[PDB]
Amino acid sequence: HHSTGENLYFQGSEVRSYLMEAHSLAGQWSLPNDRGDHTNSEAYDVNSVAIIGGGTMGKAMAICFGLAGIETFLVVRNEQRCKQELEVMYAREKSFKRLNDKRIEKINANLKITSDFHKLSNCDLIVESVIEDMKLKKELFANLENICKSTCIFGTNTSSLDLNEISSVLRDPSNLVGIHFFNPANVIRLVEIIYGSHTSSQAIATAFQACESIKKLPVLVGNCKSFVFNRLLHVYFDQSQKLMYEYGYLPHQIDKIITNFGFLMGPMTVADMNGFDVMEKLKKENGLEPNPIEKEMWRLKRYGRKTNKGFYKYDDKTQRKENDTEMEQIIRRVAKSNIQIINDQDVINFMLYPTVNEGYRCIEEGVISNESLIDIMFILGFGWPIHSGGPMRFGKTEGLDKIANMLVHWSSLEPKESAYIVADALKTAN
Ligand SMILES: [Zn+2]
Repeated sequence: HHSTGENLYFQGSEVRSYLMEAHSLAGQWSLPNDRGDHTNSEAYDVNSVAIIGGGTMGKAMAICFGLAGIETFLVVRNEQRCKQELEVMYAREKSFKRLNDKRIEKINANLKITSDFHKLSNCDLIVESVIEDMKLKKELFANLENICKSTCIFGTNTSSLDLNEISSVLRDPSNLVGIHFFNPANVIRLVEIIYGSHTSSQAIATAFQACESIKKLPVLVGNCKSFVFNRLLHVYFDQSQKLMYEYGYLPHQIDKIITNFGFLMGPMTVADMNGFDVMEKLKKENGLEPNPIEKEMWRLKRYGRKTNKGFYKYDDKTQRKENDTEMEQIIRRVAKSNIQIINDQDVINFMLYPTVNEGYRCIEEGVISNESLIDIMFILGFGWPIHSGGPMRFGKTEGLDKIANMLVHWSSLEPKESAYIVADALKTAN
């Protein structure tokens, strides 16, 4: 989960994230019922960390801890392949300006690659990022218990396995917690701290403080919220596509409006980054139906950066983004729409209002709590129309009333599109 840039769509720019993060209450965490909270929970200091597994997430997490000046062991099967893979990663990240030689120097002075466990006995936090094999994970933690100090918090980045199974094998199952970083990890600050049924307040506090010390922004949740992000993403992005085929907007125009609003990157830019084949492979699983722009683009196998052409074009040298004339022909070639879009503000509303509504849809369906969703979106830098203090500036609006009205009005002109059907939880919060 989260390993293919799904949350880049929602990542705020440095400034917008600066301004939006202040409104998250996620630091004020509580476990369910009477299990403990941030007022009554002791955090052990994290002076030393271990990340088990040298895959993409393993490497990305180890980089994050190393960058902060924390002694980090990266425990892998093949130390030599690992150092090689890490070099490719360093080079790719610099090319995106996510890292530079000075920060790589700091990582390297703190990062120790190894395949030996008896190096870990003084580690305060160990996060497993191995293959999704229940028996392997069980034995690995069962293994670490009788070699690590009793204060050691065990993290697992598992997506497909049940956190309680894995704990079901420690003598002390209270120190196992789920920890999800988000790709790309030098860009997205959000981290999910996922509690099991037995996860202790200490484990929670220790993980929280650890993430904070590495300049990440943790949130406490009862399960992984990938489903939520996917749902938000698909609504956001479908709207974004309508701007191209129903209206005459070109990728750089949409993306410019989005980045002007304060997002780090526009949707077409992000889709190219992530590989637009991902979207095709999705409908290849439950076909279909592909919209005019997708239909034609997938034919031409324009998948983004990996195919050097996508919504943009990427020249061969330093792989630099440039506008593409063939893409515009596809756009021009496809009157239309009763819904009015005349200016930049309407463009933003067309994209963001239906995304906000889908969040409320997730809330009322029990997929996510109201508080979790809102803290997450502030942390991402996306923002929210409403916060704990009441109405919140969200573009050229505040609160939910104009949003609710615009959605019902859009539902009038297009009553078949679910994206405009207002949720009861939205009406409620309004
Ligand atoms: Zn997750």
